Amino acid sequence: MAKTYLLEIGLEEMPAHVVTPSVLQLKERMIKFLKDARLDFEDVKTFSTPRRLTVQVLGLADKQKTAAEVLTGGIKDVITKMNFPTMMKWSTYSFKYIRPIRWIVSLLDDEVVPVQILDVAAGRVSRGHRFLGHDVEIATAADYEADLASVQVVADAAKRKATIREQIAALANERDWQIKVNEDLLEEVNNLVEYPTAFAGDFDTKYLTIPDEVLITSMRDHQRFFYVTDAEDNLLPHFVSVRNGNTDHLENVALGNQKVLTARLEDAAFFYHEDQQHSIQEYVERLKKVSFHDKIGTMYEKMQRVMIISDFLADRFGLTETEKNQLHRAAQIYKFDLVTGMVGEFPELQGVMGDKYAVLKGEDPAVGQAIREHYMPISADGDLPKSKVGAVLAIADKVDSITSFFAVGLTPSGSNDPFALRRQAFGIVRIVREQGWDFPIRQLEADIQKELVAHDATYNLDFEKQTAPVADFLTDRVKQWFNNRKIRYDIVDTVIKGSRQDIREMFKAADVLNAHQDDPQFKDTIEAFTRLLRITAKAKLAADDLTVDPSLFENEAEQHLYDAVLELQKQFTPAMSMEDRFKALAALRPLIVDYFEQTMVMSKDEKVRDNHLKQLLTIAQMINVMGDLNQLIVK
Amino acid sequence: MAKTYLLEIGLEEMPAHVVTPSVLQLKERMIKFLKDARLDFEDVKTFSTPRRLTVQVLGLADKQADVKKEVRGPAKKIAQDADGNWTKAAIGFSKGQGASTDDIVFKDVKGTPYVFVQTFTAGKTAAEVLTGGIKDVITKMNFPTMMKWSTYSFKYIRPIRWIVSLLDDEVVPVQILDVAAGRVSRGHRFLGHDVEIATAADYEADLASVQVVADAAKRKATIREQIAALANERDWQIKVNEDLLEEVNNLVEYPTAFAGDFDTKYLTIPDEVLITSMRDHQRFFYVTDAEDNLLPHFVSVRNGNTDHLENVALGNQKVLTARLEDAAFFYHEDQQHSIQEYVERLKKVSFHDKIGTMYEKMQRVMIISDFLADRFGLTETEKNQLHRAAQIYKFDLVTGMVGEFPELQGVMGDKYAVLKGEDPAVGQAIREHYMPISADGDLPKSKVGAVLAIADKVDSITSFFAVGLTPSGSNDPFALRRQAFGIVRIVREQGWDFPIRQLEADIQKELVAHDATYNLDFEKQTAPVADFLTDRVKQWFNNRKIRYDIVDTVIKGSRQDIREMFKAADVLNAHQDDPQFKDTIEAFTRLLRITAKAKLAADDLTVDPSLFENEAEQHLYDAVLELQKQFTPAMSMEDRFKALAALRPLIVDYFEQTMVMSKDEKVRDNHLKQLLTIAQMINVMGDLNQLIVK
Amino acid sequence: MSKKLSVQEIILTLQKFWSDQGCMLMQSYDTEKGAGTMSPYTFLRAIGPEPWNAAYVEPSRRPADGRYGENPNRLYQHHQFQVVMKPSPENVQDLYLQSLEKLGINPLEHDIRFVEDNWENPSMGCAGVGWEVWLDGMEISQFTYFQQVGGLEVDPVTSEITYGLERLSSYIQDVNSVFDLEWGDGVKYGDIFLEPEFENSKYAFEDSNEELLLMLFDEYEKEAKRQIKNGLVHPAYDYCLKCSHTFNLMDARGMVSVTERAGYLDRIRNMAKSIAKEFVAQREKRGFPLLKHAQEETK
Amino acid sequence: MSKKLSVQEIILTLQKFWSDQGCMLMQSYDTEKGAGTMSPYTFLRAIGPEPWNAAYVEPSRRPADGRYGENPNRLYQHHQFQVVMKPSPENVQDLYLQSLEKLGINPLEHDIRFVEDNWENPSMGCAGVGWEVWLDGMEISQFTYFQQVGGLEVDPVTSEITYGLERLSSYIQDVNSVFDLEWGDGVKYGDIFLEPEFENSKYAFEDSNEELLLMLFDEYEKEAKRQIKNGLVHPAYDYCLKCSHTFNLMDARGMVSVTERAGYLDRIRNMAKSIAKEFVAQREKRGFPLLKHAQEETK
Repeated sequence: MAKTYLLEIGLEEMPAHVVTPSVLQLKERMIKFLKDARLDFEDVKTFSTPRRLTVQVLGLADKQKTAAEVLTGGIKDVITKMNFPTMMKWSTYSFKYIRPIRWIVSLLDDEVVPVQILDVAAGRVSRGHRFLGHDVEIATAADYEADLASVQVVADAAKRKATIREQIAALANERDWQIKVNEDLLEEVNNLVEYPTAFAGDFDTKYLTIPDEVLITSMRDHQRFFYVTDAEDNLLPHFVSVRNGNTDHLENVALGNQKVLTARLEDAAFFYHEDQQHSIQEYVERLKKVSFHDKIGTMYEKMQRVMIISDFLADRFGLTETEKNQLHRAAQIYKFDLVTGMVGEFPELQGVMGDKYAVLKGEDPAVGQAIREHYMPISADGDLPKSKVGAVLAIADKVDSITSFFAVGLTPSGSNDPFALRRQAFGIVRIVREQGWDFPIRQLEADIQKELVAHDATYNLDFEKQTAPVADFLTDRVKQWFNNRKIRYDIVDTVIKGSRQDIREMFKAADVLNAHQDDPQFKDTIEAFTRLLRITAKAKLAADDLTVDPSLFENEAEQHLYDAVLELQKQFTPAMSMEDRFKALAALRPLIVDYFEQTMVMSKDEKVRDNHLKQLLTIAQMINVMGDLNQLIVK
Repeated sequence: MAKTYLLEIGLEEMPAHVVTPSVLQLKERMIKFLKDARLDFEDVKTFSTPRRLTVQVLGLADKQADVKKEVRGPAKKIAQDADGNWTKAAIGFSKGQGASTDDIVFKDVKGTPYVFVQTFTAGKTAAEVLTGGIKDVITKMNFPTMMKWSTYSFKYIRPIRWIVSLLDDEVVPVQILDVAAGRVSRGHRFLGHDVEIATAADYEADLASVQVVADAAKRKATIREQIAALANERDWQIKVNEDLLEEVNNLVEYPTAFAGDFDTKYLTIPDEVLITSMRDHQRFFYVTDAEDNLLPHFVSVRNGNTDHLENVALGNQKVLTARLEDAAFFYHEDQQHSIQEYVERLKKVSFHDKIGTMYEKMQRVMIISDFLADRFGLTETEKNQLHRAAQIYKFDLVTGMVGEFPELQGVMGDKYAVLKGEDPAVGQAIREHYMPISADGDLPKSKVGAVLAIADKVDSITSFFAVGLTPSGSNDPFALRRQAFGIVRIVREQGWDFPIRQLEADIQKELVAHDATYNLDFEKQTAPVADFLTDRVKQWFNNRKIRYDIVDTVIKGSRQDIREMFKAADVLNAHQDDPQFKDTIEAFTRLLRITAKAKLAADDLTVDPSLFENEAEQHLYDAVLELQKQFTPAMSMEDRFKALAALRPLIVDYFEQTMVMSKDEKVRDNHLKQLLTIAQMINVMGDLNQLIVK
Repeated sequence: MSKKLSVQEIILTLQKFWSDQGCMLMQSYDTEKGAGTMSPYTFLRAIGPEPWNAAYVEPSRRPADGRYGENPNRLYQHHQFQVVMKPSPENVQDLYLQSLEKLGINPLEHDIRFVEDNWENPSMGCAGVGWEVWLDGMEISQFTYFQQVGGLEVDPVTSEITYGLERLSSYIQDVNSVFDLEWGDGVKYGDIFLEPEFENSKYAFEDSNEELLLMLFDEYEKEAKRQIKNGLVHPAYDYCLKCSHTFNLMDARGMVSVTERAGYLDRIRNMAKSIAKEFVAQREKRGFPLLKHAQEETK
Repeated sequence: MSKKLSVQEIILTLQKFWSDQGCMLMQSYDTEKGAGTMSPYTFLRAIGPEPWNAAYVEPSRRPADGRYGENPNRLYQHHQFQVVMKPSPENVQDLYLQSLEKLGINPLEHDIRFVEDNWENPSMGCAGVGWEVWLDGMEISQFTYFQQVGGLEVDPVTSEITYGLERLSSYIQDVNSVFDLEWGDGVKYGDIFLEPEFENSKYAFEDSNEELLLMLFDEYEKEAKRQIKNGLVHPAYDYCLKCSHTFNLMDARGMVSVTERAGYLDRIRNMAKSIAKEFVAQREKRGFPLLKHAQEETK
């Protein structure tokens, strides 16, 4: 029979940002159980409140053995074998769980399916809302949600979140406010209450003197309030949250929350008007005490190193005089705001406050934009700098960080990345893709060491011996980026195992090869190139005299392939798009195949064999721009 | 009318040792007020409770003594004419005194009749003088302890809670800083309550209602009566101390005597320890039997009724049994260690910084005691036992019994040494070297203990003056005056030749011989001891009624021997009547006064007979020679006195014939030699110039 | 209007209610600390299999929180109320709600959040999982199941509730400053603690003796290790508390970089782990008296 | 038959009564001392003209009184109850009687005596006059008017009542050992503090480091003097309390001769006297808030 079974675990209150996936895992386990226990069903609905996870199996067939005993055996393990970021030791037991287990509801339409865990057996009695509600019996598996609605709990997470959203729209439309809701913020809120009632509070207009970033940080990040703006996007002195109650004494709770937020806001105003006191040179000099790390040294000398790096990057990258001067100034002062109490209370707001303070002191706003952006990206899916100066600044910052932190041997591990250096490298790669620059990660060792010897040699013993492994760490991050975009492993191992080790070359070659891989004329080309590289790898020539002599040629395919190679080198240049490069190289595949058909390179005359190997190694060197194409498997 | 006043200051609870003297001082202050405020009354009864001090003045004459002045004027012949009328002068003298001629009375003065005008200049009534005297009486009192209230720093025995000031039924209103005086008294803190008083006589009666016995005599009578009732009811022989009764009497307001028992196992410990614990610390009356053997029972008094008596008894039993278990542990652990352990540990206990440790004190006292047995004439066994005791006499100080009961020092040393297979006489000597316990107290019954105590206290005083720790007139931090007093008492009770003149040399001498670590300025610092000890002997003599002049005569002897002074003083306080004695005293006073102003070298007194002018010089010289042929430190005092004095006819014939103040230097020097030899011989008994002849 | 509870009354009501739940009313441990978790009635008593139900007030001196007496929520010393129950009863949240009800707080009239905070104290090796109880947007409590105290697996599990007396009182008494608090018999918290705030602030910031602090820490560590060596747990733990407060004083003085901070915490971690080891060893040396007598009390 | 009152209930009853008598429920100061006199709520608060009404329990650690858990009334650590009222009310003995009656003790069924004892603490320069209150021959209280605290004349007069909680609990529970004392909810005092008593005894007698105590005291005194120089009253007072406890441990170790005992007392006495100087100077430098509040409370 297509009966309906009901399983609710009632717990202590759980962290919001993980409540939903846990019940999703439970759905998964229940479904997997039913497949593994060879059961049929129509649906599995889930219910989540901060105190309970519930599954409802609709249309459950009644035999695999009968349903009751299969559930008895399986449900205990279903509950136990669920997985969490954290698990906890309860009263006398080493049994670890996300939160200790308080009650269990296991009902087969009207039947009590006993499945017993610790001190709490399984019964048909559920607990209602923790403040407004009481415990309640459960009659039928279908009635569950309705019955909970009596005890003033919204079990359906989707319906509860919708309810909060509807109240949000009601408040936005009643006071002509523009409430802007965040989705992880709403996710937290939805999984923090069981019977919601949205509310709004006000705060004093004098605090509107301050930048919106501090206010939104306070509200959203700490009090989890939704800042109120107008149509013109001006920030209004109001905030919104949701109470875990009804509309009883809503005014008093709102007043208490206003009091708390106003405490935080007064702290912020004090920090603002206290940080305003000092001039920029004072912060710069005080930065000498701030060590960037134990074994590295201070943040001020780090800023000097980044300043030199930024000057070189402006030179190499081609920026106008104004851009170069602004970049130099920013690299001079971009990290000063790190020594402030404003960031001491708001760790999230670091960097941006430097932009606001320096711009406030009558400086150039582009410098402030770079200061705001040298933290960007803020996450793995975060935003990238909108200005050249900020991108260059962040790249230089992370370059210094990774070089030094590998000079200290702190290479991040599989689960431990103490300094987000993996994220820093990932951000560098993402920015490079967005901007497209020629980037030798091959010779940066010599560049960094060389230039520190030139200017400041205190940071100079084993600092490029540890910078060679960094090039492969950046490479691993690029490979993981490609595997995030599903690219074939052989394309990966080809663009990765390149001699150039240039980021833009890797990206462009991978894009071109992901495009042309569906053409019929592709496989033959690949075979020819692979064959060529296989023959060229063991040549005993100095790769500086590869001049090909047409007089040592036996047939004409050698002569004209040599002419084609020459005219390709006369066109193949460093200022060429990847698609043109590949098309031109591939176009010669009939030439290479008829070359090998006609010209046998395994020659009983040494000098001619050397000449032919030169003619082949020139193309091999041109190929190695794209990488090690022998690492493409075509089938 | 003769009135009755009632003044009780009710306080917080007072220490017993000041309750009676405080009420006696209140009597004295009231009396000083009454006399200076010229008041007469019949009686003043006193009442004291641990919470109040009360005087009750019966028969108070309602006025300060009015000035009934009697002023004399002109004679009757001048005040009255022949016609008997008043002369105008008898009118003027009466008018000036503020009276008339009617108030004139004729009173005879050496056979002449003078007028007298008794001007009754009235004095003062009770209320106002009471106000003034209450203030001044309150201000002055002095106490061992001190007091302080909120904003009214003032030193007192105890904080003042209520004041009752009643004149037969009339209220004397007077407020002290914030506390008024009213007719309300407070009963027992537990059984009673406040109560008003109608009349000053009723006071005692009303306290009886709220069950407080203000009469100290009645309280003690009832307490002792109930103690005797229990003694005759349980066949006990309670031995009560009187000072304990003083404490208990001045600690309670409504008594109920009671007895508790304790475990017979505690009879394993010394009876001295049991009596000390109970009596001195828990203030219990130990119970003896008919044969006077100590019973494992105790008696105390509750400041309460006979309700739930056994519960209080059990509380006292708990406290006593706790102390007794502590005592049993201390006893049975002190027995475990050997004597050498205590002896060696005594090295750490410094007797003082500049003196040293108590172990070194035992060494010095050991040498001193051996030397004292030598000089005093003690037997071989007595000397050996004394040496052993001085070896070990201070060990008991590092026992747990002395750590818990400091009083039981010496006694425990005897107990343990007797237990440790030592000589019981040695332990008794250890017990006795602490004696005497006060100025009025027991002395050692044994020669060994007497010598030990003398040597110990001698070392103590010699060292404490060797370090400059001289006490002042009212301050004696080390009770050294009591040690010297005991020295005198023991020497008198034993009667030994003890000259403080040469003890300096003896002590230094023998320390040089044995242990010179105590040998630098220790006879220069015993010279002021030769200047000491005299005042203590003088203080005892003035305690024994002896004429100050007899004291100052026997004291100023050259020998400075204590027993020599004792016997000479006995002789001279015995002769208050001999006829040829007064003449001797007069002659000797003249001779000594004349010799005091001789400026010759007192080491060169050889007398040259060729410088003689008459023959009485020769006869006196012959008498002096044949007396010196006997005169030695080897004669009883009366022998010296009689031998010197009997030749007073020779002395008088010398002074009559030979004029001593000679204008020839060598002749006067010869006279001064012949006289200063006699002065030196006399000064053995001392300075007879301190005799008043009557 | 109804009366807000004085600090006095808050302490009395909490103590009486938890006594109604069989907790023991210990007194604050006599050593300078930064939280009541480090008192032996919480720390040492929560390890081993011996049951322990206590509740006690504790002054917590946090030098880094000294504000010279102007900031009215950050203080050199604030006071916590510690509830520590072992083994944890399943009604611990119910009893916590009942306690808030006894404090004059109607749950029907207010919004309360259990926002998970995996509590950690690295110096003593204390680890715990639980919530920060937020009241009307204001954090008022720390409610935690302990999991690893002094590096040791905790059996039985100990529940802890930390009431923040300063913020709790400021909310309940509806004052905008912690120094405006009716402490007891109408006397303001400022009237007492205004001088300690300024004086200790200057002590921790601009007046402490640096080389003195260094020698004090080193000698305390030497002595605590020596005392553990013989097996004197509590005096060595006291010296460990002295080391922790010494580190707090130096770190607030401005002497400890991030480098040497970790080393100090490692040394304190080793000290606390060894102390816990020896304490459990000695309680096993005593047959666990608390187990015997508490089981005897249940019947 | 009736249930005897546990330490929990005894302390609660005393605290309730004194709260009803206008006392404030302060906490025991978090430092090792030897009596409740040395908490600033007793010591520092008794000088100056500012009124003060407090009541708190206080652990008294007297190293010389530790007995390794054999003697069940004299311990290394006992609990005192300090009541401190300034100025002393003239009905103070009435309040003391009401409190003892609140403990369920009828004076009609028991004997209570006030035996004069000249209270003195020379190291702290504290002088006081009052009684040792004996119940059925056993001293259960120390009731004292202060006269000279820290060498200074006391204005107004301060009353203090010190209850010996261990002896009182043993009496009311009618037990002959403190290790059978019911602390709270039936849990035995022995099962809790038997290990601390033995451990502290062995530390104070046979394991503490002598030179450590010497150097620690001397450095503590140097630091207290430094704080006095700048005027940091409470930190210097804490260092003085630690100095005194170190001195107590030295005397229990067998390190202080009778000679230098007086010298150490002189140094500690000057420490306390200078602290009193700085404290009164600063409090009169701040206009005396408690006088303002007394004016407010009278009106």
